Amino acid sequence: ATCADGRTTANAACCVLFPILDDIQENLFDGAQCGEEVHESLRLTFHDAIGFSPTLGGGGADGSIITFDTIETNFPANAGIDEIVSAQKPFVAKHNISAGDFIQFAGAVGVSNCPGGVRIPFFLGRPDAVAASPDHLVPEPFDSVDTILARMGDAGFSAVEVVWLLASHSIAAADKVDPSIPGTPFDSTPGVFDSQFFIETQLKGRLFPGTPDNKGEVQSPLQGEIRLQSDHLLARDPQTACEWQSMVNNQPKIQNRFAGTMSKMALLGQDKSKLIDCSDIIPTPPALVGAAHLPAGFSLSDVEQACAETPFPALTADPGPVTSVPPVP
Ligand code: HEM
Ligand SMILES: [Ca+2]
Ligand SMILES: [Ca+2]
Repeated sequence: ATCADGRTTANAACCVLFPILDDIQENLFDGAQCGEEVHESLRLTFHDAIGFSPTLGGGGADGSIITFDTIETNFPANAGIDEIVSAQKPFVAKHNISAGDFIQFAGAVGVSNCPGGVRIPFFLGRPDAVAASPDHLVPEPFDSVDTILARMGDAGFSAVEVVWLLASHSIAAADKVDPSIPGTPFDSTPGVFDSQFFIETQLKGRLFPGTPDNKGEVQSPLQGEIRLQSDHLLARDPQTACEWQSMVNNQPKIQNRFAGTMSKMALLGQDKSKLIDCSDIIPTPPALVGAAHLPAGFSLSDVEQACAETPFPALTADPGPVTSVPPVP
């Protein structure tokens, strides 16, 4: 099919997405960058979608976190997402797609801006939300590992799928976990979609990067990096440790599994056979930059081995003294 300006796509319904693509790239993502708006939009995809349970209810990836923002942004687990919900709302208002489609589309376009990123399949046609999500369906970083896995399982994800979706923490920071240091990232390369998250969470903790008594946070290996309690434990739990370790220096697997599992997340509450394939709209991401490494001054003896079947791979360290990671602007 050929769209209004001559750009093409397999399914013509998808032509609606070209001016939306252009508008969010310029006016949401600061000129197609992998920065804070892309990171918040990616988080939003999960907080919208995971509000789904075959028994507890919720419409899943239905745009409810925007349509019913006054309800959902008041759930404690949604702290900090009000900003991106406010930023996206006028795009939904202006443009010609459901809030469900818009959230997942913005997250996919966002990921494609990040060096190392992957094109996440995108389907169009989600109906409008019927009702606010129930509260208590979004995992919290202070939840037990088995609780997080059971919650994700109830929505349809295996434990290894949860590991793959957490590749998102490779381009991610926290503003509310420790509000003394907002914008502190979960890995040393929040602008690069890469394996450093899976490496750096496996290091022995050393220090709190800000204050010491924040719920859902544990010690970080690096100044200027924050570590969630949930990620710390998922990196070490028998259900997930070996899969977590398997991501290290495995860019193609991180890309392939993130894409396929985000597509599945993006379809929670929906039926792929009742939607239109618009995957060809998503831009080609930039090449990965950098290579898998231990942080400066670390060695393999600083890794806490938790995978019972295979040892953690040796990785070179960056040269020099240890360093601080700058916050996400
Ligand atoms: C599996 C359980 C998960 C837990 C416990 C968890 C927890 C968190 C927390 C506590 C934050 C910091 C929010 C803040 O204080 O600003 C965060 C940020 C983020 N999360 Fe996760 N998350 C989970 C899964 C996911 C998934 C499946 C995605 C997939 C899209 C995701 C994407 C993100 C992103 C991109 C950010 C960065 C937000 C920003 O930079 O401001 N998370 N997550
Ligand atoms: Ca929802
Ligand atoms: Ca990264």
